[PDB]
Amino acid sequence: GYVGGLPKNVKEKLLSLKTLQSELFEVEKEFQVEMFELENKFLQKYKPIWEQRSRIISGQEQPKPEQIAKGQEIVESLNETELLVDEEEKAQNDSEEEQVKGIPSFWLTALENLPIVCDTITDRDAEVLEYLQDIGLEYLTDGRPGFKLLFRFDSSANPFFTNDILCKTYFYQKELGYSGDFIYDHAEGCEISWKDNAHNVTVDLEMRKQRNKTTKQVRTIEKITPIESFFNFFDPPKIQNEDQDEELEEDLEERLALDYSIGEQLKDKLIPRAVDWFTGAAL
Amino acid sequence: DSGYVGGLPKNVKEKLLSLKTLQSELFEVEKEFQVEMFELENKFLQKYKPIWEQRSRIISGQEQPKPEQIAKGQEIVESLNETELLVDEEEKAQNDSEEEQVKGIPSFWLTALENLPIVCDTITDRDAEVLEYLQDIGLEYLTDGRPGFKLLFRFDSSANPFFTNDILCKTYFYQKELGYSGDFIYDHAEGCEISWKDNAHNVTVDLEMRKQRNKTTKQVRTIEKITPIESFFNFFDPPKIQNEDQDEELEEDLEERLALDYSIGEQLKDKLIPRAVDWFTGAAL
Amino acid sequence: SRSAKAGLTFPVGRVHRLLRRGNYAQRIGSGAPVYLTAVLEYLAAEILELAGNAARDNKKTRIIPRHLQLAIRNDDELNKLLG
Amino acid sequence: MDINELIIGAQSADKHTREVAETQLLQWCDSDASQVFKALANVALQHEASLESRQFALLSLRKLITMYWSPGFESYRSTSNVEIDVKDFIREVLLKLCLNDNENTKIKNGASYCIVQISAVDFPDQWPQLLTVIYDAISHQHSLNAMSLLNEIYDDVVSEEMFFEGGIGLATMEIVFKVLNTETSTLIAKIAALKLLKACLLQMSSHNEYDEASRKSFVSQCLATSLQILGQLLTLNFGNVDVISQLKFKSIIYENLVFIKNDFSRKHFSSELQKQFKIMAIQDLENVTHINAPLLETVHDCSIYIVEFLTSVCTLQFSVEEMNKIITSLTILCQLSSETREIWTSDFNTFVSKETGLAASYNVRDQANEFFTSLPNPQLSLIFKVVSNDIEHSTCNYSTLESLLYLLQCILLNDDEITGENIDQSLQILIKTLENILVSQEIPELILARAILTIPRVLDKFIDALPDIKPLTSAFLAKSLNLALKSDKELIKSATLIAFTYYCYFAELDSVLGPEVCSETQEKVIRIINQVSSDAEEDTNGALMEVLSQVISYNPKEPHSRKEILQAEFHLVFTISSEDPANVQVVVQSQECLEKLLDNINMDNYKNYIELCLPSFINVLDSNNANNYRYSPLLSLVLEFITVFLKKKPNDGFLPDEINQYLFEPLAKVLAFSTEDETLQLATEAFSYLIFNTDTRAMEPRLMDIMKVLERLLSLEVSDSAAMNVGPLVVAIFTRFSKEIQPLIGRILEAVVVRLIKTQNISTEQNLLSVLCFLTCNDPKQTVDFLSSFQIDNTDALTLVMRKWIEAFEVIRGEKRIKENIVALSNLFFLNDKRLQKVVVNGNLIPYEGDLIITRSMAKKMPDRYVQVPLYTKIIKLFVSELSFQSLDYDKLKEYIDDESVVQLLVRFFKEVASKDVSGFHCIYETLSDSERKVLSEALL
Amino acid sequence: KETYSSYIYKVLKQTHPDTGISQKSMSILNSFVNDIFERIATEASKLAAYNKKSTISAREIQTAVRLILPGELAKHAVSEGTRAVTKYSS
Repeated sequence: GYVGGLPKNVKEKLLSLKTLQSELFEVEKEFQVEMFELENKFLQKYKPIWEQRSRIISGQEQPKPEQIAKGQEIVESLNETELLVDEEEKAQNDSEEEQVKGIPSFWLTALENLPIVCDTITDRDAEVLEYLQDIGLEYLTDGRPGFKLLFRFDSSANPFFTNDILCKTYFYQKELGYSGDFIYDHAEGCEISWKDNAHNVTVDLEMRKQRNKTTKQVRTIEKITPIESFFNFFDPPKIQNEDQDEELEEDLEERLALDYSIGEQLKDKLIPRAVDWFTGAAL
Repeated sequence: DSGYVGGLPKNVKEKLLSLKTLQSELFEVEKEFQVEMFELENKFLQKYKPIWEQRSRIISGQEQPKPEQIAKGQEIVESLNETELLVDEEEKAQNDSEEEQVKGIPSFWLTALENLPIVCDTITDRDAEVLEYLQDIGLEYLTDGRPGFKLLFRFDSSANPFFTNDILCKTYFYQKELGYSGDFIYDHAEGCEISWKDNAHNVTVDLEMRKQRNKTTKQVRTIEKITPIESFFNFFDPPKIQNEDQDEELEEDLEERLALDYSIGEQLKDKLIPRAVDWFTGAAL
Repeated sequence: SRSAKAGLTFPVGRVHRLLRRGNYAQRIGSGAPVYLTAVLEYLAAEILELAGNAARDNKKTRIIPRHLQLAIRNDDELNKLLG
Repeated sequence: MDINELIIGAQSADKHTREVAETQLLQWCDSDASQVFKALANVALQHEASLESRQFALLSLRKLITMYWSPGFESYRSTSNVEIDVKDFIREVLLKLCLNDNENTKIKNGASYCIVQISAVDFPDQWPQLLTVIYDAISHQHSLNAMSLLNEIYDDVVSEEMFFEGGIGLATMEIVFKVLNTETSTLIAKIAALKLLKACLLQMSSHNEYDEASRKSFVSQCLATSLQILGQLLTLNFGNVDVISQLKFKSIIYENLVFIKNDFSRKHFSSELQKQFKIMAIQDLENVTHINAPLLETVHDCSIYIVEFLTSVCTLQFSVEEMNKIITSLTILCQLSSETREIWTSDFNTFVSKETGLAASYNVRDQANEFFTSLPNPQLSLIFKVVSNDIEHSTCNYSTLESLLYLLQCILLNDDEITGENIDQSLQILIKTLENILVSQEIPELILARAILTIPRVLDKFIDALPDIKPLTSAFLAKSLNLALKSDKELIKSATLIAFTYYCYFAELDSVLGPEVCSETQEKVIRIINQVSSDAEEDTNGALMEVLSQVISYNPKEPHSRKEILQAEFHLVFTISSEDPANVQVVVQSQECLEKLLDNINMDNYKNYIELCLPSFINVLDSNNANNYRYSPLLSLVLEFITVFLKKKPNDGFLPDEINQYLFEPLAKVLAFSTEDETLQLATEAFSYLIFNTDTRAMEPRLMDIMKVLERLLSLEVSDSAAMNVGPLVVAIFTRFSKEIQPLIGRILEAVVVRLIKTQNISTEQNLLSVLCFLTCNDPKQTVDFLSSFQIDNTDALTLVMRKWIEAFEVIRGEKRIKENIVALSNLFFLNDKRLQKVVVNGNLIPYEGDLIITRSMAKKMPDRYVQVPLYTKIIKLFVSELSFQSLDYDKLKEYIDDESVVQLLVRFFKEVASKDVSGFHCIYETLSDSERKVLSEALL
Repeated sequence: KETYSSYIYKVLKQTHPDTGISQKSMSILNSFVNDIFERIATEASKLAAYNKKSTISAREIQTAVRLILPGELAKHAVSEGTRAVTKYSS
């Protein structure tokens, strides 16, 4: 206030300072571009490890003795002696071991140990997640900056939906959000092609066979009513703000906060850290 | 669940060990990522240096705005809401010989620091007295030697009556290994010994003077006392560890002081200097 | 400033500066300028009071030199001090 | 009608008729002043008679107005009061006469002065439309004399509220700027407008509240427009039509510029304007000096104002050409007019008074001195080079040469040390030029006097950077003294004496010259002083006393000394001071010369000194004896000289019996018969010293006369202001004749006490307390006994005496007197007498609420209220305050202590008390405030 | 001097709620104030010399006031000085 009331020398100096702010903002835009480039470069390195651990989890790849020894040394250094092998376990025959290819409920257990998302997990969702193989992440290069999340389900043996892969997208605002970071923009997701309503874990089903009392017609009814579930992560909030969605936009903003918290959780901790959280050591 | 963990077959335990090894490999990849982050951030600090120096010259009055930068500032003001900078007719009537009687922006850095939420709490008025002479706050990344970043505070010896040091700097250091989350983890910090002109102007201590002719020792003797006191300049000379005292007394010292010192340093480095002018005017809040 | 603490309107600093630059003595005590300023302000108050009385007797609200000289002349002590 | 006859009679020549007319006029007013005022107004307005008749009618109105117009005038006479209806009539007539430009100047001036008086008494409550009418005249009728009247009355009537807020200030500035901008305005109109502008600037220079936004904006606008206009005015030229009007016009312009520069903040009158007006001012110096070809007087006044401006903006850089212009112009302006040359040459006392700086006249010479005294060092050095070069060329043009030497003298008086690249060569050449001027046989007198006065300045300013300064100083001083001797002009002699005074300031002549040549020059200066002393005015005698004080200082302090020089020195000290004893400077410097002439003294020298001096004094005392010793400046002077001798006793014994034989009886008569305050004061002081310092056995036979004089002085037959020094006389009598006087101590002590309590004079109470201090040091318990037994107004004198004594302690003067009081009070404290313990005195003042200044008017209802403390507590507080001027528990301090100067006395006193007077000091220490305790304990460390 | 005038205005406003003073009267008052200042200061210098003391202090000022100011002016000037110094240094 009084700084403006000061003679025009101070005002002109501050105007020059604002011009330097604009120049620094351009430099910071190029800075964010370089950070995104190098983040993509190192995400290309992240992806192979994540895919390899997904293969181990779902059982289409096997460990090696050297990896087992290195993990043994790492666990011994970590003090997490619960993973250590015992002679009683060694007594298990190969036939008993091979009864299950992948780790039973690996992703399900990791998400259950998860602070927030475990709350959204229902029993039917827990049954579903046994068919979840891999979780993938990607960066949006075109248009608005952002990141994309992917899940892989063994649709062949999945009796719930035919979606081989489901992808969730996030967006950021066009310019630089203040403080040098990006602020969220509305998110979009795919739709699950449920095989039937009974197997739809996002819906509770009611079956009715009726003879109409008014028209005396004969009909069989299949009824649908949405319910909350882990797949409510998909069908995300529609739009950031629109005229026709305001009443919806209230819940859209609330669920946007919740979903961005969940997605930031996933990106930062779960996908980069999955072993400990399946084992719970990261708690 | 320990029972479940025991329930896992030996083969699944081997698979989990392999997965943990993969996680460690990801940790090394994160180490390389952080190295590249640090290198490119140092490059962009070099890129920022010219603009920061120019705005520092403007703040100190060593340089005067040019009409082109003035017009750019005006059109930026037309954007958003900064009409405070729009020069009125009354001010144009003034003459440079009337305005230049005060050179620079008074208490620019003091105001910017006092507006910063966490740090301003530690600045006492006695410390703020020195901050009046603060004219520059610079960043330096410890690319050489141990990793870390160094904060620089500049003064004029011929102006300030407190110390003869033109530049006071604070240093922060990280460990050789990354944190669990992948972010950097800290190592013990260090600060410079302020070259106070005299103990009276020293701001981190309180002194007393008495003369006795002590009967108990039959000594015509003079005694002096010094007591450390809370002050922002305690931000320097950070705590250090001595094993036997470290276990008992300094454990809480590291629990408390290091957290506050590290938070203050991070807040400065990130929030303040990149938005120094906005923090000065409060747009950065 | 010191004048406010003393309870004076006159410029204790100006008086102290005049005393020092006059080289009246090797040193000027801390209380000397305060005392001298109080005395000068008292004398100004006396002269102004009597000049204001002189003006008010004429039913004016302005102390022109005529009133000031009349007040000084008609007051024996001020007459002796100031002629 | 009969007023005209009285005007004739009063205006006539002969006393008898003028007195008759004056009376007749006065009784008419004493009966009724309505008739007289109405008649005089009609006389001025209507008769159209001889201008002198109307002028005298207006003059009579002037005289009658103060007597009869209103009680507001001191000269008011209550015989009758002017009728209200007539008052309006004469107001109207005066306005019609004064505002009409066509009236003769004498009529207009008379009417104007009458209006000034009437307005001073009547505006605004009685005469509302004065300013309305004046401004209507100025605006519509363009009455120039109306502008002059407004200028004269402006400050008397136009208060701040009207000026800034009533619109009078804006209206006046509108008038001024309309007059000045109007190209067709005659120079007289512009001059009147500029004077009115000066009035407005004065009003704007200071006001009750500077911060008021409206006032601040108005002032800024007025100053900006004024500076613009003045910038335009100076650019005008009038083609030599009227040089006197042009000179007055330039003068007032530069007066206004100086006012704006000096009385308003630097934010007004920016530096670029200062440069522009500097260039204009230099060009105007050139123009004025050429116009010089009452013309001279107006030229000089205009020059005073131009040079005052240049002095105000002297901080700016001056180009070489600007310095050359300024120096040439000041060379022309500063040369002495023929009238001043004749006045100085015919009466050298005027020259001495001016050169010594005592003369009141202020002219272009003094303003030029101001200009050069204010220059900064770079400009100062450059202008010194310019002036020196001009002197080098003008060495054969005598008319300018003095002017150049005076300019050089002004430059060398500047504090900044002249320094430069080529100044050393210039200084060598200048020294040679001055030597040639002294040696030149045909040089005029005033140029020679200026060279003699200037040479000391040259040597002083370059005390450094001159090799062989000592030979130069010796040669120049010897040459100047030789010229002063064997020349018949008192200008040269007085100038040489003043030049000697200048030499003594920078050179230690005895060291520089050596003892031998120092003695020789003392003899030469004494001869010159003798020669000039025969034709000395008061100021000249003051200057001669200063010179002689300087000469005496250099007389040899060696055991060998030229008795002739000492004798001549004293002879001059007494002769010069005897000529005009009333001159304050002569008296003071005569005391200086006598003291330092008796600085160090021994018996054998003293006996000769007294043998010469004293017989002269007895002549004066006997001379005034016929005059019964009424006041005489010479009498007081000789009394002071006798006191100086008696004070400067030789250390090697008591005074000679001759001094007793010489002085006692004359002083005895002076104290027995004199009646005036100053004479008795001085006689008492001298007589007290005579009694004190004479050998006791040599004076005891005189004891009877001593007591007779004392009893005369004590009786109060001499007023209290007289007999001021009786205290010291009683002290001396007690000291010399302690045993013989014992029976009389009671009466003398009681009379001294009676004098002490009633007196309000600081010196009288100090002197009288000296007696009590003596008695208390001699025997405190006896003094307490006398004071307690003695009664005044049914109260023991002790309570009154102690209260006076304590209050007097604050202001007693002198080192020895302070020490005497301290020891006396210490003895009273140690005595620990119950009679004293019950005494109560006044402590600090109790301040009232607020910050109201208490004037004598308020005293009746806001008296000085004190707090009451026992005597001993106040003694200790006084001593602690004294310690504080000079420079934490009693039990620990007492234990701390266990394990000739003022501070020495006080510290030893406190240590002794704390060690011994355990209970009395313990309680007092317990009640002292912490700051007092800290000063006390710090001193005791 | 120009400061003296402003403080003369303040003292006047305290003395009388509302009354004005002409510029020439203000100059006259400033002349009187400067005259008194000079006289008291020179007297204090002489007294400090006579007291053989290097410092002009409240003692010298009080004595000079008592010597110069006639009658009740001396008493009230002394009272004002003492009370001003007591408010000060406290």
